[PDB]
Amino acid sequence: AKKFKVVTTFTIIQDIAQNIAGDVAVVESITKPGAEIHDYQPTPRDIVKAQSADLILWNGMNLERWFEKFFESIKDVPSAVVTAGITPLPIREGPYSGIANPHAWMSPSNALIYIENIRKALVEHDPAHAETYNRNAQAYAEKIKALDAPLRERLSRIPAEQRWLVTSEGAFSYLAKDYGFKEVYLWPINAEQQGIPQQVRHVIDIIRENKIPVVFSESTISDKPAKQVSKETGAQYGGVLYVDSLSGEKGPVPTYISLINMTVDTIAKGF
Ligand SMILES: [Fe+3]
Repeated sequence: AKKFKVVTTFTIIQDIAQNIAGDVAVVESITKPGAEIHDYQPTPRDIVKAQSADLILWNGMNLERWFEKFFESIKDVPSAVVTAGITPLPIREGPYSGIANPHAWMSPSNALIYIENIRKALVEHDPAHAETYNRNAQAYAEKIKALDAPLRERLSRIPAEQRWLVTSEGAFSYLAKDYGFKEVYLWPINAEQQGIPQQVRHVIDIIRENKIPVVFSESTISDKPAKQVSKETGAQYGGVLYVDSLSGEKGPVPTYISLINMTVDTIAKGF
């Protein structure tokens, strides 16, 4: 029959929700793999897609600067914020200083809270399949819990004072806290903004003082600033990390678990 339909704002939530839904519901993302999610510009096709859903999931913590305006065009579709109950880390500098850092899913322990909020919403709005959602959610939570040991072991060759995570967007604060990294970034959160040219200068100073070997970019933004930082410092360009989007289904990062694993693997490789 016509399955229960879930529409999410972006792809990370889509993949977590589809694991809870199983074959009982269809989960689709508004944004496409690779697309920039903070300042995404919704289209009329997106309105129809969201309006066709039985349930809409979004991150909150003002990740989707577009969502609240967009949702005003949607009628009679329930929504749920999937970061309910997560304690935010605040943005530390720049024009969004003090706002929640929205990238909470980069902590796998936070992902357990994402999972519970999505399970609750699915059970509430599709009670006919509650037993499947509950079974799937507990099974998926166990797979997330099983990542912690291999993740920490993968990063264990890097001594503490050397654990510096230099990226483009400061999107990794929750992962960095979880695994004991100090964070440096070229801009605090994706946005149209000033201060990136002069922040590139400051990051160049921090790398030299701390002999940081590697700097990274991310899959939905330009690698040019991080590549420039590598050329003006003694640091390697360690490649592309994944945070704001999955890849395509055939790509290297088709799932949330693969995103966490590949990002940690890529960091580890860089040292
Ligand atoms: Fe981001």
